[PDB]
Amino acid sequence: NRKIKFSSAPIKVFNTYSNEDYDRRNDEVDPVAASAEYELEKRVEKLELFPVELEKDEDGLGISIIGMGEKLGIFVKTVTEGGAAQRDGRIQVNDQIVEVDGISLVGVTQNFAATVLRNTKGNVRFVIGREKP
Amino acid sequence: LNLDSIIGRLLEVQGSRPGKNVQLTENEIRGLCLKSREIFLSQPILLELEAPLKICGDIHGQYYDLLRLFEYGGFPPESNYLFLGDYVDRGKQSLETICLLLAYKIKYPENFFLLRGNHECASINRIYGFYDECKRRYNIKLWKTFTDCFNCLPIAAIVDEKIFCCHGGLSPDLQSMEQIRRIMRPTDVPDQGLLCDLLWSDPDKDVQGWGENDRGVSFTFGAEVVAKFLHKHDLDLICRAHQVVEDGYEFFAKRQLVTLFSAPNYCGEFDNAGAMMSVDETLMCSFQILKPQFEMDI
Ligand SMILES: [Mn+2]
Ligand SMILES: [Mn+2]
Repeated sequence: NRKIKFSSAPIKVFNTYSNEDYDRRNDEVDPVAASAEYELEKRVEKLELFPVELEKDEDGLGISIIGMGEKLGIFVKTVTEGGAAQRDGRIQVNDQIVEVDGISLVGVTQNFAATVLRNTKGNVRFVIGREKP
Repeated sequence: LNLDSIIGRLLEVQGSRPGKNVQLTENEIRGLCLKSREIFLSQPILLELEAPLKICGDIHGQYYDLLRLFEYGGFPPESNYLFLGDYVDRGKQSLETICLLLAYKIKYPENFFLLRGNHECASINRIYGFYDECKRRYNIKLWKTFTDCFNCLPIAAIVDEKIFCCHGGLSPDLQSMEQIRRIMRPTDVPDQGLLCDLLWSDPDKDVQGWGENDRGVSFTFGAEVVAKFLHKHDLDLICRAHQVVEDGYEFFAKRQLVTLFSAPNYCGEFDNAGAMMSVDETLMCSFQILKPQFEMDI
């Protein structure tokens, strides 16, 4: 029934670089770190993203953030009444701060997110994510 | 396009010490992705190929091994080629590997073919190297571009209506080939289903029927499942990859299934050799072995 065949002739063994000539090892790969970042990135894809632009007042932006996982995400815990964020009305508790002035805060370190949020000025440009209905 | 220029630069490092990179421009790579993507969608998701042909397994960014693979097997179009996926991840030169393969596909669309491995998926290569390699040497936008190209790779190939080819293996959901052909592209690889199993499943001698896969995804299948599969569809061999075999090749269930792996000393942690499969006009099959939590007010 079979229409294929196989070869009984000897097998040809061509040579190839050794381990000394060709170092195929790669210790740079870090699946644990990448996976932590990727999980945060997955949640954002499922979120409703909208732009927001706030002008800083005397009190600042009137927002309190919390980090949630190392690789963290930035979420709003408090919107101070009378602050810029509340008076705008588009930012609510549990909103994720996906981007700030064009810099992504998804799966970042606390040190990175703090540096970015401390360097904001005046009219800050936000990308906000909210859970879809 | 610069296609001849791109290939020439990629082959210029043949005689150098392994590890030397070839840095193509962002636009050249994007061209290769957008044009190979166009070809992939113009060709069937289930390939119907005819001999002669040479079949190769995983590469995983071991670019110079791919060159020696081509050097001994004959650079295209001297020989027709079919790869079973896993071109990226775990190696230091995935970008060179996938660019050379995509270039040849554009140059020789009817004589050079690439199948989708489990590592040609965003959820996987985001973790095991390709995303990092794209971020370091280009931008992540280029990685998204590779994702759109990978999402259109063909899944399986049938050679001469008798040899069935795919990266992983069989699926318990696979009754007719029309289930494969109905798969629409571009598509991600789901965590479960037919497409998942074709890219992930493994043969296992110690399993009767189907069993859970130690990888945490898809299944394992025994020899009886192979024999019944070949009988039902009038095939005589299953050719696949996705597992390291010490001799570059390894048979399963007598001669009804073969596993190919073309990345010698896989990521520098194995001793294994690489191998390929040559099929002639008379469907003779032979083996060539390539042996060496926080808060803040704003
Ligand atoms: Mn694989
Ligand atoms: Mn693999």
